[PDB]
Amino acid sequence: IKTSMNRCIHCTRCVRFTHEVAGTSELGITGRGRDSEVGTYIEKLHSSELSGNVIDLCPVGALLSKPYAFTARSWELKGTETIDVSDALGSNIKVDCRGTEVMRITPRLNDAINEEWLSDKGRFQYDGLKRQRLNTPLVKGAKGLENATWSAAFDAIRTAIAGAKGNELKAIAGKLADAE
Amino acid sequence: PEKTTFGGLRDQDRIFTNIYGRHDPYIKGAEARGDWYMTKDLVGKGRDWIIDQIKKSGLRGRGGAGFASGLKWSFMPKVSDGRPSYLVVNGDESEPGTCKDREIMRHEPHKLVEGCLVAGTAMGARAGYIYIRGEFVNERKAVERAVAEAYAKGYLGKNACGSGVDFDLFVHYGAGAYICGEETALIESLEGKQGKPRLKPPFPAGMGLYGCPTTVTNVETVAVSPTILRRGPEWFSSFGRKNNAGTKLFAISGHVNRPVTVEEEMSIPLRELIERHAGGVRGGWDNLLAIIPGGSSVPLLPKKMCDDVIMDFDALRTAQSGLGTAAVIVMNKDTDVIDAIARLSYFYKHESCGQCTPCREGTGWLYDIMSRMRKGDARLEEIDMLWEITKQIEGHTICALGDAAAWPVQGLIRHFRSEMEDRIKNADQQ
Ligand SMILES: Cc1cc2nc3c(=O)[nH]c(=O)nc-3n(C[C@H](O)[C@H](O)[C@H](O)COP(=O)(O)O)c2cc1C
Ligand code: SF4
Ligand code: SF4
Repeated sequence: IKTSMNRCIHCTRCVRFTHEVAGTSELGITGRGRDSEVGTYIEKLHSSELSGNVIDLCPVGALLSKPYAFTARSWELKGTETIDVSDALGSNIKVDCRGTEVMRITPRLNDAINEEWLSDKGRFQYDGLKRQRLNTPLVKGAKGLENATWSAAFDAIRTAIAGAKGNELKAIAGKLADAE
Repeated sequence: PEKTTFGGLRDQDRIFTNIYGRHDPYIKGAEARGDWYMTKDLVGKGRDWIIDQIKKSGLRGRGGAGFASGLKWSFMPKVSDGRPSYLVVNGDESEPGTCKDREIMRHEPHKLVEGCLVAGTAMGARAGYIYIRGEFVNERKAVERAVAEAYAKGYLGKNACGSGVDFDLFVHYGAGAYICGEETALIESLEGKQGKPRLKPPFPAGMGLYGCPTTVTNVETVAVSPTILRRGPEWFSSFGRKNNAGTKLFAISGHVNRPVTVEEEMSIPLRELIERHAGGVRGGWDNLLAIIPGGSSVPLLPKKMCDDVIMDFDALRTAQSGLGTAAVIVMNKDTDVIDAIARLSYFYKHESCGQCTPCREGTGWLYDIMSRMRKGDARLEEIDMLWEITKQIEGHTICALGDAAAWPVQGLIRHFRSEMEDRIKNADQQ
């Protein structure tokens, strides 16, 4: 969470969220009159895993997303409505993309599953979609895993399966594998 | 009490009798002065009888509202739905011109406690809280001693005063805030949160302290009610005019020969009050620039209006002001009205809780504009802008502190625009 409290109109959406929904009860209106200010009176870091939702709840950009800081403007992004595989809730999300890059992930309204809230992991895991990515087929050799074409990898898999028979073939599915 | 002329209240007609502390303010003196006389009977007569007697007396509410006390008390629920009822006495007396409540708390503690008993029985409140200003440590000590004495003699508690009624009284104190005098903000403060007013569409009679039906009344109304039931509603009604019946405590302050707190019947002429009790204006009646009649919240009145103005609720409403509290402030020709009104604007900027947008922002805006006008930095159109901003604040806030911030500035614009224009032009000229 990035803070520009100078831009803060004193609604209480962040405080009400932190109390009723998040339940960490960290934010409050400290002060009286015009110099009243919003935030933890002590130096504290927001501990809830629903912390990202205050950014969306903030109408006037006083609370903003630090990972998504100064990177793009709203009009530049194409939004596609998809679901979050971070956990089995299947939170409905809108992925905003510029070109070939995912820029930010925000929730969608679905009273059935996620009212309008998104967990921090789902919200901020798009960063790991740009790192340690697999782009090409790799076949192992004496020099290690090396670049190979699709045909060569399939040939190696065929030569391997030829040896195995019956229950010697084993499949392990992952957390993010899809039904198809 | 004569319909033609009002004034010159006699000692026999004064409710608050040791207001000046010439006698023992504690229980021995209170009993010798007529306190706790026959409270058993008055309480035993039933809540309905008390409500009708208060309604017939015509007692309107001291503290600024002016709302009829009997009707407000009758809004309380008759039968419990599982929620107890509470009485909270607003002894928070924060108001820039008002000092009257402090004398009652320090010199007539037992009248207030007995009144709390009477009003709690009239409204069916099991428990009562006396909110006191945090600055009033000694006054709080006096009130607490009165409460302890009343508990000791059985005047309070179960079977209070010998009647089959149960009432417990507590003394609670704030930490200093003008906003905590408002009914809902006081309840929030006593609950334990910030003293920020609650939106009124839920009303305190419906839902109040701890979610239970409550009524907030001033110390003066609570203190005058028992003697109203003793002396008689007709006696209370005789003094004032129609719809404005009782006597009220007038605190004269400012540029007067003798600043005094005094009790007088309402509908006395302001000139008569100032000349008789205050000793006259410093330098004579000729030496008047303006007079703030009802504390700082209400608009000020110029000398010309102060000539024929009568000290009443409805009449001051007709004179584009109000008798919020009988806190009359007198200014000489020497006084700079601009600086005093700027100080009031600073007061309201300091006392805003900051909850709603119009008060939180416009009160600071008003203070800034008044500060520039105090030096002549502003233009001539700035006065019209100031009027427009005051209109913007009024009516669009959660509580009446926005209105109380707007009103003094509006009064200054309305009655002393000439002096502001003079100051603005001369600074440009010189
Ligand atoms: C900003 C603000 C401050 C107030 N301060 C006081 C106060 O100090 N004492 C008081 O009796 N009423 C104060 N009031 C008026 C409250 O509404 C008060 O609790 C209520 O009018 C009492 O009702 P009563 O006339 O029956 O006593 C204040 C109102 C506002 C808006
Ligand atoms: S939600 Fe945003 S604008 Fe509202 S109080 Fe919180 S930080 Fe300020
Ligand atoms: S008007 Fe002023 S004091 Fe009253 S609730 Fe609004 S901000 Fe607070």
